[PDB]
Amino acid sequence: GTSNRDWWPNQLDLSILHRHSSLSDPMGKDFNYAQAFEKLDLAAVKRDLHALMTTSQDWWPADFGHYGGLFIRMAWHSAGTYRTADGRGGAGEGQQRFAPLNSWPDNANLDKARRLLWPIKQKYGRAISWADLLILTGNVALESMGFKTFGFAGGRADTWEPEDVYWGSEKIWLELSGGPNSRYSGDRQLENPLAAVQMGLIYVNPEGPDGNPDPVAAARDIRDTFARMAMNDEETVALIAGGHTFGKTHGAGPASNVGAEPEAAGIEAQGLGWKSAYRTGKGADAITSGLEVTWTTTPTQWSHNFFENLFGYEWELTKSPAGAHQWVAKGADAVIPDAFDPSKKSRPTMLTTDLSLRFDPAYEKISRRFHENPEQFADAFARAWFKLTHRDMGPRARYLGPEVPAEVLLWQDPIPAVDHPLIDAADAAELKAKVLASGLTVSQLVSTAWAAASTFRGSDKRGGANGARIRLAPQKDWEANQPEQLAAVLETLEAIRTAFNGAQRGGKQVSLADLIVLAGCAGVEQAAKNAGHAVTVPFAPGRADASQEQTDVESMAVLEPVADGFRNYLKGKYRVPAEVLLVDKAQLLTLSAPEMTVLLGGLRVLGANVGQSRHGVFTAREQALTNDFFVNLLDMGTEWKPTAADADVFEGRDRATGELKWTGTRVDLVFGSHSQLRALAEVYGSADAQEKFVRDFVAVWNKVMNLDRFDLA
Amino acid sequence: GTSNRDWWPNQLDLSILHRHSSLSDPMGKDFNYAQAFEKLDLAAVKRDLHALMTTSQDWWPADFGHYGGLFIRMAWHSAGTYRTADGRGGAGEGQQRFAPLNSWPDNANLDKARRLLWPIKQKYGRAISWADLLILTGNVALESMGFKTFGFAGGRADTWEPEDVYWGSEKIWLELSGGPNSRYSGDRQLENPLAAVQMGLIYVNPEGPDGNPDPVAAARDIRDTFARMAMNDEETVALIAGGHTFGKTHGAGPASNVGAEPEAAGIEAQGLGWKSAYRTGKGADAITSGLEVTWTTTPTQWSHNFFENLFGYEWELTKSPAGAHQWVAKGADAVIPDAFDPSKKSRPTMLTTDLSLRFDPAYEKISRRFHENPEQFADAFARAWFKLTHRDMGPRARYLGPEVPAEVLLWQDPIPAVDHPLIDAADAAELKAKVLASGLTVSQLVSTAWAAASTFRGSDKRGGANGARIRLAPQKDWEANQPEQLAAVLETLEAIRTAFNGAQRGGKQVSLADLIVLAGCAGVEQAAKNAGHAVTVPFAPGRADASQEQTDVESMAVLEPVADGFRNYLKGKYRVPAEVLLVDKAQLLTLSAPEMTVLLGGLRVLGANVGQSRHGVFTAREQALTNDFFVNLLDMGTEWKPTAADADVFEGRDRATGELKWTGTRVDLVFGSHSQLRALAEVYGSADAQEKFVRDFVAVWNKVMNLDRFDLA
Ligand code: HEM
Ligand code: HEM
Ligand code: NA
Ligand code: NA
Repeated sequence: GTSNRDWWPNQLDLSILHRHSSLSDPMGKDFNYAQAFEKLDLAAVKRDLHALMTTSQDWWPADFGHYGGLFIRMAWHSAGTYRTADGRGGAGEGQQRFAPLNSWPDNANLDKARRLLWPIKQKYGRAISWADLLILTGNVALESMGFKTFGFAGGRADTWEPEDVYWGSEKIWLELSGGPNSRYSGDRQLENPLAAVQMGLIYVNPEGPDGNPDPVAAARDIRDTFARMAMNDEETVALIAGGHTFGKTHGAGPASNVGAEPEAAGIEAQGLGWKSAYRTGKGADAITSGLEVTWTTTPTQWSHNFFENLFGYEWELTKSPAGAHQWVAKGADAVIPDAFDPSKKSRPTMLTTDLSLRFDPAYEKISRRFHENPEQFADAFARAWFKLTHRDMGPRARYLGPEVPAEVLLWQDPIPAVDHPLIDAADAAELKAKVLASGLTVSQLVSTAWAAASTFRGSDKRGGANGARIRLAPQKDWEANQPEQLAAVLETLEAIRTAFNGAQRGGKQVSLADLIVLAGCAGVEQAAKNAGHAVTVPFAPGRADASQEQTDVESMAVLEPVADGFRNYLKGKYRVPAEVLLVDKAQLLTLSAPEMTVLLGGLRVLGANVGQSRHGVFTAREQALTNDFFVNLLDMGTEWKPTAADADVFEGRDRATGELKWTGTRVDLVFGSHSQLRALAEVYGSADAQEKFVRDFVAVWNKVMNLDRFDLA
Repeated sequence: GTSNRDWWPNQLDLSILHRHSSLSDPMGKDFNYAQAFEKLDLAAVKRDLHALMTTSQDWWPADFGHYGGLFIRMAWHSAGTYRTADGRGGAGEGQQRFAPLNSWPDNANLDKARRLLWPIKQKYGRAISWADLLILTGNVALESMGFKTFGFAGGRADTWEPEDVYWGSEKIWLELSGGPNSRYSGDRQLENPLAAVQMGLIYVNPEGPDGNPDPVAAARDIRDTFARMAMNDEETVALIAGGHTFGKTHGAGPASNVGAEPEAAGIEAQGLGWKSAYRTGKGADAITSGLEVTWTTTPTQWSHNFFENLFGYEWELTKSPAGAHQWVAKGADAVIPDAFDPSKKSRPTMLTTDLSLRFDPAYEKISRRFHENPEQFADAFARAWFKLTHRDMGPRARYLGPEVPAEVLLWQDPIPAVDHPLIDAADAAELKAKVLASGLTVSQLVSTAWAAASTFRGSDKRGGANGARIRLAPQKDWEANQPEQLAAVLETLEAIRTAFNGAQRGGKQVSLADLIVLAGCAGVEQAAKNAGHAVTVPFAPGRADASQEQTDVESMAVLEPVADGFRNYLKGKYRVPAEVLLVDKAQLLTLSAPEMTVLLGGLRVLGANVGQSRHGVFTAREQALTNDFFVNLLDMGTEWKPTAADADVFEGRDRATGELKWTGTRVDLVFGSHSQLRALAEVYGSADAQEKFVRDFVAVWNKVMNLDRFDLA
């Protein structure tokens, strides 16, 4: 059936903002997964998982009698989709079980891994999510094989449909670079926000870049994609060499034997795929990647044999039984055990990308250090595996259960504990009055709190106003944050703060994080007053102030808004139209279309635009909270045309007189163009809507202010 | 951005069932449009709309100084998308304002018509929906031009996104038939459920079939598409001649002048389209369809001049200024006024399709009657216009406001008023106990009530258990309803009914509609009992029993379930896969994916299958309400293969022994295959799920039982 997408493939898609409704969710609207999990007997789950490790099923027999390797790969692929650019992907939503990730080529036969866990999932039911279970199974596999983990946190709630993520534009699985939808240009520059070299791969190609088996050039791709997953060189070497301490690859025959991936398979395959016509199709005969490598002499036990082999042999380029490039140790004895035949052994083998750890000069130094100092290796890999599998979980307040590590890590963007009484309602009213008496404007107050709060993204739950990181590097210098104006607001709030705190008894004090947000509430209340309305804006104290030392400047860089339609800001030219960038930002903020609508209409009349631009300021009473934006946008007495100078700025003129009334951007005008957005603007631009507009605005404002407040969850 | 639909274009689409969530609705969750509308000053709206008719706006000047014809066309197109095969389309949701209908070529310049309404929509806000307003505006246009309408009901609540409708498979607007995606086959047989000849047309081509200007052959396409919109020959002639009493068509120059439709237009167009480069692009120079016909000597006043002209002249083929085929009376004087120049007149003209009303033999008899007796014409047209514009509104209980016609029309599937006291909670318990003591089985009870209630479709709100039409023709003979079995159940319930009613004092009695539902509730309660659980199934009395005289048998035919996955029933072979037909039935029932899941898994183990098929009956305790369907479907100990005899029936065998355990259809096994549905099945198949399964079953059961109960709204 022909769809709207077919007729108008370039129209904006809003259904990303209405994903994950109560309609698709089988659990009741008050189901709280954290509460369910906190009562789970996690020790009992771990016992079952230990028992599963050596309980081989005949439809997918365990290599070496132990599913540990398979489960470690499973959990690493669960986490391995993460991109620091947008926070999307990662293990935190258990998206490995839905399309498209369940059917990516690099996830081949992880459908079998997930099926092996159904009896445990079924036993514990709602008290352990798939998302948590995948990770927990990875940890138990490590532990079962003699590797002490750093810890584990539960709390990843299950999801019920695919996440809308941009995974690239290629229309061919695994397409090599330089095609019509190439993700590479220039000197092998991978397009943001992508973090994989080919469509359907986790990070890199194990044969080498575009299949060329050059470990030096493969190292460049490893370093770039791991960095785009938040990992440095030390973590990268620890993760790859730690993971390939275990298990094996699967390439026993030609890949042509493997049939349809799970989304393409017949109904009778009951959710599984990649059924293989090669011999038994499984076990000794398994084909997954097409490579046939077993790294160590004890593939079901933690050892130091990875780096012994990597350094201890010279390597020769060979081909697996499926035809894939791989390496074999020159002159070695047959020391590597077979997965199924006790009487067979083979020579040590490596992937191209394992050799990168020796032949890239920076990796080589780290690899050598880990070879000479195996305790450092073990500790780095323990830390890196915890980071891998928790990087998208957000603040530590979300972490549940008895195995959470007490050590606070830099990457968690930590927020100090609050150890003093919080301001009360009377103190808040006092501080708001101070703020409004300082001479700070509506615009200033609203802009600052928006700047502080709107860094949040729900994809990985980073950002938000807690921590008062707007006063630190790098946020204080972001162009969207108007650094000179920002500094003058923070100076004035800091003096208010110091005066208030210096007057208190007991240990009562307000943080700057809380004051920034309360000040913005005061600005919204003053704006309402300016429009003739009595409005109280909710405020929840309890934020604390992070230090510079608790704020990794390079990791914060990915939170910078280079496009923020809510401040009519675009830092440069993008190929994606500005209204598409708006919808993307609304999605990261967790807003619906109605919420995005109301929020933007309000912010325009409150003076939140960067640079005091007039674009979209469709009111004669700036800094008053009204629905003027909508009423004026929708006035058919105004005719709109793109300007001569810039086709993304428009002038609105009186259709009768030709007089200039307004200017606007695409972000502004899209609310008068797009037929779903226009229908929302009409609600808010009606004669009976001023109250509804104010109430709805205050609600979304408060929502944004509280995005990161998982301490109150 | 490559999507899942790109990689797997034939996978089942569930997002149809999660449309219209609370996420996308700008109105609060307690907004009740009926309550809003009941306090609208309807008379005031109609005054504003009357004034509008003659208040020309320079961006779309009114023909003849009067927008009445434009508004008539607007409201006819709003209603004219309706199809009786599925109930989809129609004016009841205001979908003309969304894609794709806002941009259909037959909807050209209706965007201007909707924009002329915004000031009124704005004035009255949420108290009149767009959906009601479009229709009301057509009524006021009629009335302002001297035509007495039959009535008007409000209550069509607005929607906030496009409806998912199959409008055809063609990939080119207006594609002539016989293409690669032809909607015709055989001897010009149009595919169900479509009701238009070309993609983007309301019903037929005004030039004739695929542009052949033969009025005789055009009449066959009129008859077929009107019939697919539930109109007979009398109603069709009345509607066409009545609508073409007014206004004109627009074809002043070549169609190449006309630019992008609204969804393709630039952002500066602010939701309008079809901008024309022909001269002024509007008014005297307007181009819409490309035809240039003005039917009567008084295009702004009700008259009988359509038929005077049609019969009074002999007609000759000519071409409009855009090159379209049309007809002119060459022997006539210049008697037809120009729309903008008071000094110009022209000859009478007609469309091909207008001439069908004289040259088709069955039409000609009716047109002749209406010519000779224009009072009969006026009355047929008023009745047909009311039917046209209310056909999708559902039961009369939904009709709001002061202009509802008191006459009860057979097409409305009327339900008699209830004039007696209703049974109370103790009476319901007594009746449940009597039903269960009769010997009627859980399976009988469940199946009967499912059969009675599951005719409902939310597309046009027809069907459901109110009326007890399951005892009447044609429902009592539908093969899905198991007519011999059903008759035995209805006999037993009827005797229970007569006994209970004969024992009452003071007028209290129960309807058979209510008893059929209540007996079903007893069956569900007994099934829960059989599983070891005491539950009470909610029941709301107040249904009444319709007679055979109040039931149009021919109109009921479209409600026959020919595919009902909930009873594992397919009346024949279809090219559409059975699981697709399940999701389509779930959508018509207003079910979300979780509701569909729970409901189907319960009905399987209750014995609701047609013919007591064992397909999907994955339980050893049939007639007990358990989660067995899910537990057994998901058991990896069972392996599934298509049968040799039928590739859509599957055998489930023990993986170890080969012992035959179960059989299923695609409808059953989709729940173990599809990655979203299987995630749902897992919830209800988990060890902690027995309570949740029974509670969710009872809720969805009760939902289905109450679908048509707009008397309790
Ligand atoms: C440069 C990055 C990486 C590359 C290119 C890569 C490549 C692969 C390939 C091709 C396989 C074989 C799949 C099969 O045929 O069954 C595999 C297996 C595996 N990888 Fe990696 N790997 C990477 C990083 C990781 C990381 C970070 C971890 C975990 C910390 C990991 C742990 C595993 C383990 C445990 C297996 C064995 C699976 C089994 O025993 O069934 N690898 N790797
Ligand atoms: C066989 C069915 C019909 C055909 C093929 C048809 C065709 C058309 C065409 C091609 C136009 C010209 C559009 C334009 O160029 O502006 C139009 C105009 C119109 N039609 Fe129909 N029509 C049909 C049935 C109806 C019915 C059922 C009604 C209402 C009861 C209706 C009422 C009107 C009115 C009022 C106009 C004039 C619009 C104006 O004044 O701007 N028609 N018709
Ligand atoms: Na994420
Ligand atoms: Na409908």
